[PDB]
Amino acid sequence: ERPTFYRQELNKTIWEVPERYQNLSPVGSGAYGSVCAAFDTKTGLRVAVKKLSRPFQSIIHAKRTYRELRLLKHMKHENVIGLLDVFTPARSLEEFNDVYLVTHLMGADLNNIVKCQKLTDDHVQFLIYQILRGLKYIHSADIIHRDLKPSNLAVNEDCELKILDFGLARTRWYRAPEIMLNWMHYNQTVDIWSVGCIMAELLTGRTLFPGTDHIDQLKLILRLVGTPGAELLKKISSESARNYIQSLTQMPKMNFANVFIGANPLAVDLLEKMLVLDSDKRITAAQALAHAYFAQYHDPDDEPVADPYDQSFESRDLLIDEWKSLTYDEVISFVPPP
Amino acid sequence: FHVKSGLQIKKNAIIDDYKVKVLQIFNKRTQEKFALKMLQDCPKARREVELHWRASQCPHIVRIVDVYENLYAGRKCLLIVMECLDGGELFSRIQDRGDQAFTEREASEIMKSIGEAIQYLHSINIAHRDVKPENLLYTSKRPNAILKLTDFGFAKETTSHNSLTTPCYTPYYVAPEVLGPEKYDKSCDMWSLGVIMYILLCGYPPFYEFPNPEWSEVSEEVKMLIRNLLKTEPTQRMTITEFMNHPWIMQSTKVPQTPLHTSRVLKEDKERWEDVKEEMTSALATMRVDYEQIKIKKIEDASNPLLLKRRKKARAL
Repeated sequence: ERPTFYRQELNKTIWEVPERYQNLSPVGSGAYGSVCAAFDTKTGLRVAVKKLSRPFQSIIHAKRTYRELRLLKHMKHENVIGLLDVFTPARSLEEFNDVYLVTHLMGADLNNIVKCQKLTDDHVQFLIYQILRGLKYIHSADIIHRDLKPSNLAVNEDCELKILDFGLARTRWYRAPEIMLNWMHYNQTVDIWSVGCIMAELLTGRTLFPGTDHIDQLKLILRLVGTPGAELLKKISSESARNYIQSLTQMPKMNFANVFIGANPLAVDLLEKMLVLDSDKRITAAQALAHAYFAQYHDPDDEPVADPYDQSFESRDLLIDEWKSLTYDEVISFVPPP
Repeated sequence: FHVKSGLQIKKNAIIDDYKVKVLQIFNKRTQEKFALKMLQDCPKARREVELHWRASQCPHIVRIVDVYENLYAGRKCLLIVMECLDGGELFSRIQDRGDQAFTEREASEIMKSIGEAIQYLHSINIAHRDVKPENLLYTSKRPNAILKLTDFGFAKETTSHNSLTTPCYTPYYVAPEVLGPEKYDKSCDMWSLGVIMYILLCGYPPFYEFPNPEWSEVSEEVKMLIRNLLKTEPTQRMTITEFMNHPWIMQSTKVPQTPLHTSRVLKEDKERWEDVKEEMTSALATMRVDYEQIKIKKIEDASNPLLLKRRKKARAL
């Protein structure tokens, strides 16, 4: 089924992709690979052709490459960017060294949209609901984005959203308190927290937690949510961290009502449930969708869950060529959407 | 000032004036040494070039020599011709000495070389918006050679504004305002710069947090609050007049010649340096608000698979 490949050097970098891809325009890249916007003659859609020329330079790289693929291949949801295509100019495993990922380039990222337009409460309502609907699907497979930010959310003119660029590691602002200072093994809710941070910004138009350093940021957060309690401290793995915490000031929880005056009460109500200090007390994706702040959009029949994602590989100690082989197999097993 | 001639993009074949990623070419009648950047001809590639062209004045900015509107292959290509700077990449030179200690005053003799350019560009209402290693260069390889900069791929037109804010908030917390812009835009350069003085000093990254303060850090507390006013947030952000109105920069070359360990730490390990290089490019692209993205339609007019479904059941009920 090997299509025809056409090579062309774009900005001092070689690109060998199938002919179905035309008009490749370098749209950026960073140390994980370069990116090139293009037109997929197969689906008549503007896609993002990512090339990872350094996929197996280390067991850390090899695994992270296999992880990204596995995750991508699994994502089959409306509000979640899925794998449109994955290929390699390699004719065998021996010569296999470059891997290309192909997704759908939809509209522009939330950040940009903000800079050019003042969204209405209605917009936020639908936007955030979509983020949650996608999260429920993800978390359902037991996955955690870990890097949700207005720069990782694609939206078009129709207001359609999509969660993308998952944290593949296993500008600090949209990160929970625990994960930021690595207080303990994170919870799926850590994405919820980020959700809040996004939500707040949209409504106010200002960044909720624009903290300079971890300490500075932490102080910022704890000033609104307050300071830990004996229950939270318990969950603290690091003794040094627990020690630091105890050393802090008073910090009684702030009433959100006064912080966002003029905004939809239902909204502010939602923000309190999401922005809880105790990750074990933060509203879940499923629960949120049920919140009255999404009454106009909530359908318990049209919020679907995902199949089981086998993360067993995470605990697999293998060599670079084995992680390379595993990645190649997946590349060959790929079955394109409809 | 002094009215200068406008830019006229020579329509003729570039191959008749010079002799067959920036590429080198050798002119015919001078046989000069001569950097050439190529692209897909269009208004953004022309608007930018017009800006880069009108930005050759400053001795701190690379000089474009000739702009041709030609037809390579099937497409029309706007081929610029510029003054080559074989001095070498800024972080390429330092990375690879040797013994010699990059002394504080040297780092200062650098920021001014860059703070001078910004002061120029910004004074003509031009926002560069792209400050990273790959775009900074020296001119010769020997001594007494100055550094003038490159790659205006992301510069644009800022608009004439002005800067205060203080102390303390009120009861309506927060609200909204003019989203680029004549201020915010400029604050994407200073970030690039301050974010450079730090990668210049500890050769570490704000990923901010200063070194332990022990450890290659003396710089002064006057050297901490500076990289801090440059660092975070783009409203009271560090002001290219205020920055140039600083003794450390203004009266540079008098500053201590404190020896540094920056060149040894970064050179110690030159692969995370590439990784750091990406995040800088990623960081920037994430704070640059320039090319329109969409203009989301009112939810009432918007129509998509999800909305339809919700509206359908909304009527069954």
